[PDB]
Amino acid sequence: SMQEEDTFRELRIFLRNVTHRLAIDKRFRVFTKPVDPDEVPDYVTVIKQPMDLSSVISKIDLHKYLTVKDYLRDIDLICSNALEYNPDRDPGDRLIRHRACALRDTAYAIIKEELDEDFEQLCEEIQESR
Ligand SMILES: Cc1nnc2c(NC3CCN(C)CC3)cc(C(=O)N3[C@H]4Cc5ccccc5[C@@H]3CNC4=O)nn12
Repeated sequence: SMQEEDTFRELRIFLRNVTHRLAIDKRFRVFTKPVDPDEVPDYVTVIKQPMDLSSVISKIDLHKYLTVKDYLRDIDLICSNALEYNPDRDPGDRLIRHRACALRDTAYAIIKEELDEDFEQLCEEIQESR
């Protein structure tokens, strides 16, 4: 319905805003663009589902997220990819992991404080009906 399309439009606006706030955070610079195979050569073959904040924006705009839960699955993927690709004790690896965990925690904390749970419930019920 038209009221349902208004719901999903509000969801997209909310998701773009959260994503923009993560993207402008200096700690999350390495998550703002897809990992480049020329700069990180052993990546594209080891990480099956690459995910980053620009690809998240593209997915919002293509109407791929119908709930915050779907959006959070991709935020989780940015974090899980960094943990998987950088598992070593070395500082470089530990720094990416801390930044990935911090990006995930920040997205969840923003949504916990600003997302009305009845708004999410409505999105989930429209999604389940389709
Ligand atoms: C994500 C993600 N997951 N793991 C990594 C990582 N790992 C390092 C850990 C330490 N060892 C020794 C080398 C591999 C490095 C970068 C990274 O420094 N990037 C990425 C993504 C990106 C995006 C926007 C702006 C800057 C960057 C920089 C430069 N080019 C890249 O492709 N990202 N990354």
